[PDB]
Amino acid sequence: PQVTLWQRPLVTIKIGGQLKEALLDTGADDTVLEEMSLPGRWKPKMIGGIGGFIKVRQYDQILIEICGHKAIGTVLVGPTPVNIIGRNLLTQIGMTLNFPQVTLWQRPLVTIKIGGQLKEALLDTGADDTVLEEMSLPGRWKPKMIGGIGGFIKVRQYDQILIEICGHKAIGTVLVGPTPVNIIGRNLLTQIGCTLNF
Repeated sequence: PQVTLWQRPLVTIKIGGQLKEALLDTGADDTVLEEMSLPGRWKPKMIGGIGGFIKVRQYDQILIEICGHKAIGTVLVGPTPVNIIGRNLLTQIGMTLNFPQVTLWQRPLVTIKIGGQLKEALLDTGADDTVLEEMSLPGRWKPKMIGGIGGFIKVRQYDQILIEICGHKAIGTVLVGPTPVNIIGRNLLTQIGCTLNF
């Protein structure tokens, strides 16, 4: 299956005898699921995201059937606003990004040129918007609140901003604010023709 990014890349998973929908998220190292009944021993853990950190219960060796393919790995269960399948499981079902082809054994980073500055950013299929750490961008901008794993953040919204992603030009809305990592979301990914394959 090859999926485009005009809509959130949602997939049906079966975990612990239960059926759920989850997001194929190349920007997440870990798999994080909403509170659910899982059998076995676990360990408390803390994970960071936009908005901050959340405490999760970690389970190892959990079998998950993602879109009909089986995979075994670590799954985090916690207060996520969405069920996220991270790179730990994505590599197992052979998922790749194509825009070049990129496997997910390492974070999918690219160099972008924006506002005359060079930065590295993460190709993030789980993000609807593009969010960059604080930087010098010209023009008028509007305050906006975006939520994420740790909660929400106020960002400045700039529209019609030119970005050159891995040598591809794209124009769109760019959010500037307190992100821990520069994220290139679906609003720009669909412009450089990014597809997900598994």
